[PDB]
Amino acid sequence: TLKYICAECSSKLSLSRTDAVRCKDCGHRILLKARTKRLVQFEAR
Amino acid sequence: FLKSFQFILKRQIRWLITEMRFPKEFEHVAKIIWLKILKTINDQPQEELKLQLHMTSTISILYLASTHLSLPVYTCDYIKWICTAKMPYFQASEILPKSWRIQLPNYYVSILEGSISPFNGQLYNKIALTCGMIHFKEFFNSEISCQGLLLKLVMQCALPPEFYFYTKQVIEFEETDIRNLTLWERTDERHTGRVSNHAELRVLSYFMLTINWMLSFDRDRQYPLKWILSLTESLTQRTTTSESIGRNIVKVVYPDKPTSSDYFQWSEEETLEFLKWMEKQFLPTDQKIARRKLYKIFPLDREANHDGEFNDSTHQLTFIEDLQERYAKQTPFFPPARKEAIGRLLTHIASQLLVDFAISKEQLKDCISRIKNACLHRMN
Amino acid sequence: LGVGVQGASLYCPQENYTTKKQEKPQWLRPVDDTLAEDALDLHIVVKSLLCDTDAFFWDPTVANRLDSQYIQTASDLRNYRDGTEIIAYASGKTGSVLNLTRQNTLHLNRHNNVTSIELHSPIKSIKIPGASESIGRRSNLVGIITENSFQIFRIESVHSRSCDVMVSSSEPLYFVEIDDLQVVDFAAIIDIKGNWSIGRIPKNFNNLIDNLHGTIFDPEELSSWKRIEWFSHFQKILVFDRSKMIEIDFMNNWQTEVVQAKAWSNIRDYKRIDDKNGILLTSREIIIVGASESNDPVRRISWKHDLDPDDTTLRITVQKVKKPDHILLVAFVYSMRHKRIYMHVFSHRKANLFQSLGCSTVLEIPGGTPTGIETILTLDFELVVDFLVKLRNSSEVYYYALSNTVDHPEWASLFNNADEREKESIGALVSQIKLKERERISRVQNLIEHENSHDEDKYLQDLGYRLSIATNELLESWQKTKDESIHSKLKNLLENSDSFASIPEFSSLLDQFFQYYQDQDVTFIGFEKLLHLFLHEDVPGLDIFYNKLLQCWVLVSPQAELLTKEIVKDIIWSLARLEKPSLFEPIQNEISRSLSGPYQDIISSWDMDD
Amino acid sequence: VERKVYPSESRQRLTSYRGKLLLKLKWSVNNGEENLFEVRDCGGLPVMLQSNRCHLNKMSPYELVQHKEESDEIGGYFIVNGIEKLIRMLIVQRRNHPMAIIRPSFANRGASYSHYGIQIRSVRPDQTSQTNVLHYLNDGQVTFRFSWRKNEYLVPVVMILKALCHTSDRE
Amino acid sequence: MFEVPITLTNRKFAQRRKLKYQYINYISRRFDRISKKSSDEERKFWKKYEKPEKSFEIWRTVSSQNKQPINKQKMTYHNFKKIEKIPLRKMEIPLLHCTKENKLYFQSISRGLEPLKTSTSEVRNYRTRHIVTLTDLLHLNVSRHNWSLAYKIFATLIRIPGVQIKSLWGIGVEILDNLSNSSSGLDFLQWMCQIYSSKSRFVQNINYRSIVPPFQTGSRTHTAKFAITYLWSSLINCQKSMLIDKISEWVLTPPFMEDAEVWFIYASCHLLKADTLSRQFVNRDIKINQVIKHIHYVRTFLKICLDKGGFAVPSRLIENQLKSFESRLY
DNA sequence: TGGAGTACAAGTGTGAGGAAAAGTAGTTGGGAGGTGAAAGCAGTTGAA
Repeated sequence: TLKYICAECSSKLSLSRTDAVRCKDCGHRILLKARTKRLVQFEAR
Repeated sequence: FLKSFQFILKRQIRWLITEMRFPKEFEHVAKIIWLKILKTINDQPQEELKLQLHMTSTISILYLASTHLSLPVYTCDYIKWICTAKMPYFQASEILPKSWRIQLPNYYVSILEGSISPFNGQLYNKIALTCGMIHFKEFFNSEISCQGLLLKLVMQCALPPEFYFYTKQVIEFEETDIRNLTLWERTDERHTGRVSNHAELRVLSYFMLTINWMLSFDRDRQYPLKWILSLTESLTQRTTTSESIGRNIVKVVYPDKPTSSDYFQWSEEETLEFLKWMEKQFLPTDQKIARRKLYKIFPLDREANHDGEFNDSTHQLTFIEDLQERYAKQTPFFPPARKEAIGRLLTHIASQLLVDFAISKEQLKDCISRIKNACLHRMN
Repeated sequence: LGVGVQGASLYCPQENYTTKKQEKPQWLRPVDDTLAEDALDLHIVVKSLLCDTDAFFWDPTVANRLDSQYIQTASDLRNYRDGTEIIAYASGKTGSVLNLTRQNTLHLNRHNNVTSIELHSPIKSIKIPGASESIGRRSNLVGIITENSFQIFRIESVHSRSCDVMVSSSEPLYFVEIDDLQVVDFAAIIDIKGNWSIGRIPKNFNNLIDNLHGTIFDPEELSSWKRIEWFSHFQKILVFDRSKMIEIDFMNNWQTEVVQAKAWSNIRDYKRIDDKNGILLTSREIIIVGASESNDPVRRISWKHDLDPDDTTLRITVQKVKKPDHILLVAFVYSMRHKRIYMHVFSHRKANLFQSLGCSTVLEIPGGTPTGIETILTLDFELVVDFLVKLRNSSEVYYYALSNTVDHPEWASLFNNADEREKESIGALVSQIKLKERERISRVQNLIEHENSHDEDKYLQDLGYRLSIATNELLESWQKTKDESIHSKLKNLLENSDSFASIPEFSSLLDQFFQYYQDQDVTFIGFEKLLHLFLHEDVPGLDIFYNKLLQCWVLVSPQAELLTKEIVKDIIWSLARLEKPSLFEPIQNEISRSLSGPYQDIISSWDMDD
Repeated sequence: VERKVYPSESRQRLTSYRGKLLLKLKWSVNNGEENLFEVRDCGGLPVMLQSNRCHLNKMSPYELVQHKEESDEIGGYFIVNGIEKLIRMLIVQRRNHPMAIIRPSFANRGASYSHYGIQIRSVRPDQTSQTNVLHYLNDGQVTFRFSWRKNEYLVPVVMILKALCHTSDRE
Repeated sequence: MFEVPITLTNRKFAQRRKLKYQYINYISRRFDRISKKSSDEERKFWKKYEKPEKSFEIWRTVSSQNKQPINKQKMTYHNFKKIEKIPLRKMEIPLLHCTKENKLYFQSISRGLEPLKTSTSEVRNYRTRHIVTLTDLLHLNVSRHNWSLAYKIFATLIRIPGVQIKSLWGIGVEILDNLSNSSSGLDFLQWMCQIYSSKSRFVQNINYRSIVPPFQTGSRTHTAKFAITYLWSSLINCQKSMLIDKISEWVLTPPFMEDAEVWFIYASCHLLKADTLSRQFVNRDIKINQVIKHIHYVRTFLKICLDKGGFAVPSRLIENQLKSFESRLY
């Protein structure tokens, strides 16, 4: 499960090899990386 | 090219088993036919073989598994199923291989797609190379079921079935060795013989001389003049069958002959089904957000009150129903201006006979004179 | 006046929603576009008839072969009587034969008398000019063009006691300059190929070209269409080709190339409307209504509409309509390839104000296609129009009043041969079927009286046994002939192969004959799932195949009954290919020929992949 | 497809928020007998935010939020290669008003230059400046100072007084 | 019959244009060396000419310095006989490389004889063949005032690959004349002037096939026919909702600094404001000196319409319209 | 009567005309780049 997000339409997005860095719904070049369920720990202080 | 031609061969054979119900042994009949043309490839050395294949090669080696099984399918049905896009013939290079396309050169993709349609009897002439590169004589049997042929041709024109045997006595009288309307073979060169040596086309010229001889030579005065006007305009009546609208597509593709621009006199409802057929051409056939914004503003389905769910009981009559309008129209059953008014039906049976069999005019006209001065020839 | 101009060009294509707003705050139509609005205009024919009589190209030096318009002769230049409509047309063998009244439609006269002057050259153009409303009359003369000459005729003082139309003449002025001339107009003003001249017409038929002329000769134009018209009466001619329009004043010394149409169009036709100012121009891709100018009558190019049909042989006819507040201008383009028409309805208002409505089309007669369409002046929103056509491969002149309110010769001249010994011997087969149809109706009627009998049941008992011996012989005829690696008859019997008459009862035999076999080498193809290419639909049973075929020939035959039985039975004698061997037969040869090619041919012989 | 760039895009992309500069020429030959007019592209000139030429010009604080800006987006600056820069304001002399100034750096210029001199900073209607200085020399001579192309030109006054209009010696 | 939006290319129609435009050049270069004493072969021929690019035809108006004297030097047979022989004798070597009908086509078009077989006929492609079927019924049902059926033809026609700008925007009355479940027709013209609008220079040296300037492209010095269509139809619609500020801002953003027709409609936006606002419904501080802009914007934007090239306006009638606006201003 | 030319037909021989997805061709039209002072104060030379 590959996930980015476009900064314009907020449509979640995967990006394979030999692709343009563009969104597929809109034609937007800036495209930001989402976060997944991954463990980070914090001392509640 | 031999690799991708077999996959398209596999996919055309798959649909005939899947919907139209040609048997699960019929795949195996054409398979050895595909295997013995590979032995003709084995007959040539691989260095400069220059194999002779075309898009007619996939209609041909399907045709020689068909009448070997003595099926009622012919080239009249191989010219409808490719034009109405029922089996993947045209644009078969587009969607079929899906991996072998990226490695396939610019003329092995254009030969392999449906670029041109078979014209002026091109379809029979690949069967001549199919009966020469492997001999279809002395291996298989070139006999045709010609009664499955003439059964279809009666209800197309809706004459009384008296002409079935009247055509049949014509064929028995002319053919040496009465039976065995066999398919010809040609192994020699590119010289297609100007004789109309093919079995199914001979039946069509035998049928042209029946409708003249059984009406012009009738002293019995059984056939009235009101019936001639009632069989012409019973055959000159356009309706909404899946045959006549499948006939409309074949009338499109051929540019040279008349009744090619037949769409100027289409009715209202007949035009819609030509567009309802257009939902069977697009399923075969970065700068995508542009067209998506135009496909949004032109939705291909109707914007409101469509025709899929809550439409009707029926709109489309079946192929058995127009004959109850074709045979019930002709109530009359019990002259130098009549022998020209035999031609109003002689040319109107002709137009449906040229374009539904993919030959020109002179391919039937010279086919007459190789039969007309050959049936009268036997007496004197 | 509106807002849309450019000073050289002025456009209004189809449903552009044109550029002529003004925002009039009068609370009734607050916009004055170049478009009208009304209801529809469907056109119905009123058909009548007037008179009658290399291969991949067409020679553009022909213009017309017929003309017909109201005339006013010398006796009508004297008396109260004004207006008789005539026709000037060609007929005969090569069109070199040169030769009326309105009851309710246009018709040829009662006295059936044409004026046959003999001409020794093929006719390329026939026209009468028509006069202007500043000279008050309708012109009595007529100018035509032959292939070998240039002859000018004149109608003079026709009769009413016999409707006699007689001609005076000018002489045939042959090509003293030896070049073919193309299009004439009077309104002896001539246009030769590339060059032109202004002529003088004589009143003296009892026994010419001035010293003012010119040329438009384009070295980079390879066709020979040329065209001249008087424009706005001030001695200004408009000389055309398929490339450009030149405006030439032949009274002063002042020439102008006005239109230049070499880039993406040409010039197809230029009909001079009988109006003095408003005149249409037909190009390809656009229909132009370029009129003359108000201050100085030189040229003022007015509102035009684009024309989608493209062809090389397009012409136009154009007929006015006089109404109180406006004037319509219908625009019928036509071609030499098809039978269709294309029309448009412009409108002329008082301040040289132009508008548009839309477009429509009609259908015609299937013998050939039109080559020339001519309208009727008719001597003077429920629109009416009238015209008359002339089709190619024909010579008839129909009549039409459109208003708001296929036998090929080769399929006919190929049969019916005229010999004496061969006059009835073709009908020997006609006598042969009458010897067999009378026979083969009595042979079947043996079996028709047999209905659920034992006398017909014992045939099928012998039939299930006469096929059963030679078929197990045939099954073992394929094991002895199995060592081959190198076929179906159902005519093994010789009794009659016709002697049983039932659709359901033979299916009891053959399905029991199908339950006969269970071993290998014997395989039967389907019939209830394989017959269905004829009805093009479901055939759940072979019995109910016949059911709707019984509902098919009820009215069209005597007794309609036994023939439909026996053809369905003949399909069982024709479709039943039932001698396929079993699975040892394909499998022994799907690997043997796979061995005749090497390992390169193995993987390139591959199925079962998708 | 032609789209519309907002300055939130120029901060993620780390690029300049530029508007296109067009500049139509008058190529006249033989002093106006044949003119050749061509608008030309002169590159992007960066654009101050919430000005006439920004897309945030007359735009609600609701719509500044829907276009990724602060609700009270301030404007008044340029975005140049991601860095968000502005132009300092300068204190300069008042326009179009002569200033009687003594300056010790007037006798720097050489012989007989006194410490006195009028100075006016005259601006054109296109807000372009041109400073004239009117010196006083100790010999009674009064001069006129100006600049042109980084160079400094000393001239007498009564050559500039007498070239402006038709002057007598009482005028 | 109708024009079909196909980039159909055959070598037979491409050699016979490579054959004819060769023959035009030798016989025009022959006419050069007679009138004085008295490599592609198509890219060379069009360098003589100037393509119109605002119009199908370069209309040269008459009342100017384009007057000309008549050459009374007519063409006789003896001038026409040897000016055509030696270019025909110099054409003789490629006339065997061509087909047997091209040489027959050539000697046909050596003597006039305009052809009769059009390129839309003998293509036999099955993909262009359904194009030519669908284009004619498209133009027929719009002509036959049938709109639900033409909307179904046109939705099918644009989805076939190979089609052009030709069918797209011209007969988009099918949304404008539907108005029942419509997309209003003006969203499609917005689709046109957002993706096809380019400000490239018309390069004029390349030989244009299947894209033609005057009715489908939008270069510099030629505003597109669909761009100015989206101007007028969105101002007539802008009246008929009684948003004028939405387009008066929108027209302000392009500096179409060549053409004069966009300056009239940019005056006509404020002329609709000064007609609508000048009502006031009283039987008074800011509404009087806001219209005094809108009168002044119509007056200055009409002058720059006169400052640009040829587009005449009834500026005598507009000042009769504008003074009648002033009668309620006072 | 015994012997020659009309033309029904028929197979022999030779290239030519057609198709298309690919490529290279010919122009443009953008883009970021890359190829000294403010003041001393001294020593030294300055000059007719």
